[PDB]
Amino acid sequence: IFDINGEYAQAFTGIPNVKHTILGESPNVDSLEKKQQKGELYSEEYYCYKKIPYQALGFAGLIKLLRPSDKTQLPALRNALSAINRTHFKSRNIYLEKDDG
Amino acid sequence: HWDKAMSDEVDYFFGKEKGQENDWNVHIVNMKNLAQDHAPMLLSALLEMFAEILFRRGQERSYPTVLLLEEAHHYLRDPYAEIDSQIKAYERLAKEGRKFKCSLIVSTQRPSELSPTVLAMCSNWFSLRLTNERDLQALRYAMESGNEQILKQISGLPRGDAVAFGSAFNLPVRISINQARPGPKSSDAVFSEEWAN
Amino acid sequence: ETFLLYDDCRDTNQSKLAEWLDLLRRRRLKRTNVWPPFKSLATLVAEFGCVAADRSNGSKRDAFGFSNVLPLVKIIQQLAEDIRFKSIVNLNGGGELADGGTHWDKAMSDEVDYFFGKEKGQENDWNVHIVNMKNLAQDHAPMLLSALLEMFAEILFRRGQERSYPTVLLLEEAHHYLRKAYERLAKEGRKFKCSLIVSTQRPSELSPTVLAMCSNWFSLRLTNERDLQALRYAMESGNEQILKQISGLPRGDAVAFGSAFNLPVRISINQARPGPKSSDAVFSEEWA
Amino acid sequence: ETFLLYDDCRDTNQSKLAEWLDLLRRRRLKRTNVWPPFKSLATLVAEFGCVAADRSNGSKRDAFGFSNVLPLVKIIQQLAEDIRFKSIVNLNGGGELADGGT
Repeated sequence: IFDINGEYAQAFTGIPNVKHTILGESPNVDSLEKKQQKGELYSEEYYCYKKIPYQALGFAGLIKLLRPSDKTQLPALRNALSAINRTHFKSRNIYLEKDDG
Repeated sequence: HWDKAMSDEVDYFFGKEKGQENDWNVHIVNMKNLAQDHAPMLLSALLEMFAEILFRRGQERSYPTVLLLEEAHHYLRDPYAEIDSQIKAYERLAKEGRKFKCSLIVSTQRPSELSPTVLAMCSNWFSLRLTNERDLQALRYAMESGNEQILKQISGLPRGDAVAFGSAFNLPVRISINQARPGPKSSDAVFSEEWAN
Repeated sequence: ETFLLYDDCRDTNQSKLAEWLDLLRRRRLKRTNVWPPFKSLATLVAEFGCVAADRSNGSKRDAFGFSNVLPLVKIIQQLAEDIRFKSIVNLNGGGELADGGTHWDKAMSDEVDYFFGKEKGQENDWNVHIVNMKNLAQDHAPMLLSALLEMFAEILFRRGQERSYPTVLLLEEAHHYLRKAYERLAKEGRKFKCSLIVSTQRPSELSPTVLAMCSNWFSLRLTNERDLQALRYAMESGNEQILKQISGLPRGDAVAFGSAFNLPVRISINQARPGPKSSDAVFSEEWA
Repeated sequence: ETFLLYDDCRDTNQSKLAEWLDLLRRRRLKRTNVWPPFKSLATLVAEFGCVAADRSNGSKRDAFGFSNVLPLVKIIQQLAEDIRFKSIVNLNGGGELADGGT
């Protein structure tokens, strides 16, 4: 169920094996979520939090996201995306690396 | 590395293949804190990912699934698609669902803003009261199994009554629906309660 | 001597470019004997679209010219790497490419020979051919199926009236891919001994010209007034006392009129043994 | 001297096109004695629609005005390539021509 106004959780009270998930971030840092065991009847106040990583959009998804419409943006973007597994990062700046250090 | 990312993101949301272990039977996804400029893109991307993974799984490795969509006219059509060659989201999902056991439920209050190809894939129709005329005209254009004497009385239906026709019904009926217990809650506040403080 | 072509706008070796392209236009360089891959259609287009003139009597690669031809290479590259398009159509190439200037026609003729049959006199090894298309996607059906029909029409024309053989085509869900010069097969089909059967549930989405070349009509139940109006408009033989019955026919019950029937008849069609494999998808088996 | 014309929008001897075009429009040069082929209308339409003026006392082949004339040349070329239309109408030219405009 894709719930948009957040109203369908109350409807499933009493049925076993239900899962309720909230998209985004917790408003308070010290917020810990409670889990439920298999086979139990669902009760409310059992939820979770989740975020979508950017890696799960794909090459085509990111290209459709950025939308280059100029002279030489597409080939540069494609070359940058094709070489994303050979880049290293240490907390302030991006650097390349050979096998010899 | 590109494959496994979405390959596990799809499994987190929609479930695992046949024969694996799945914790839950009902999964509720809540989207209350999300802007309206970002919903179309993210939801379209999720549905395209589901379609692709469903194709890759095949028939032997698929499980019958039911997907419920609320207010589908907000994100099923692409605003940046004024040309007909940019809408490739719903058709693939509908075909792959008809083929690989994935049925869809579409709820909306503005059927005239929905693509006419979307509304011609359905086999059964449930219709409560509709008031605007261009909404009646978009439904008169795409139905297959009705008649003109049943579309006359839609405009005057009281609250809680519907009109049902399709392949599951031998002849069209006017029906009084039962009450859900317990039902859903309300998503709106009341000013007089706050101002009373 | 060789020379490299690059998809991107690399400035490397931009001095001696226009000479090679001008030699290529004039058909002076050497030719190949193998079909190149399909993705090789973006480099050549980009090179022909980005070449410009130099102020120092040389050559240059303008970035103002690449802009005018960018969407074409974009769509070519986006089509050349689609999973569901590379499972039906072949893009690798790697065959023979002979001389004489007639290398397109041989490839065009071979596929029609394989699909629709050979000509009169030679030998063909089948009498019923079933073409299954359950893997092909809804996004690609019109293009490929229209292309195959136009391919058939041209070889039909070239074969003449004297080398043709009478064939029957059964076309299903015909309103998806049968929608000036894209209807030659239907109009110019009676002359070359080719008869068609069209099956559809939405007759109103066909061109009124195609629907008017039918001699016999079989009609089952039909409910939307948009379809009844099209049938009423396009018909040429019959009455209007028999159109009033179509809205209420039971299952397996039809109304027939045309050349082969003296007067219009309402028929109870027989049941086929064995029938098509069609069975309704079941959800309650695996949920139990 | 002669001057070769192209149906494209390339950059070759395009700074003196305007003078040749104005000269032809004023009927101040040679005349021919044969029938040109049918396809020749493509290059002419391209050239009349593709001429412009450069900043530094010259002429430009501006592609902005070419897109305003693209469909015509496309239809002209496409009609002469079909094998059906070219088995009825003979378009090779090669005939005699008479002065006076008749």
